[PDB]
Amino acid sequence: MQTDTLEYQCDEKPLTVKLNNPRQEVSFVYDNQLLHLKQGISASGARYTDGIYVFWSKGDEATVYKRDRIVLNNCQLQNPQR
Repeated sequence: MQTDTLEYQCDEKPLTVKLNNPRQEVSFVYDNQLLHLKQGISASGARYTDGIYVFWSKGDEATVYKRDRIVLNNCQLQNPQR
């Protein structure tokens, strides 16, 4: 049983995403606490959003922006678990 996870080590922030295997959900790190964002209607990529932040996964690029507070805007994923 393994959760998929992103690069988890970006220049600015650790992008430790808990990619749920069906990729229906991400448990994402605010800083040192985890929230849960989920993929809804994606158009610009794959959007995992909860409300706290809006996580946008382009597939290989991962950014996460609330429209007031972006926490990560430059992570380009090596590859997750898969």
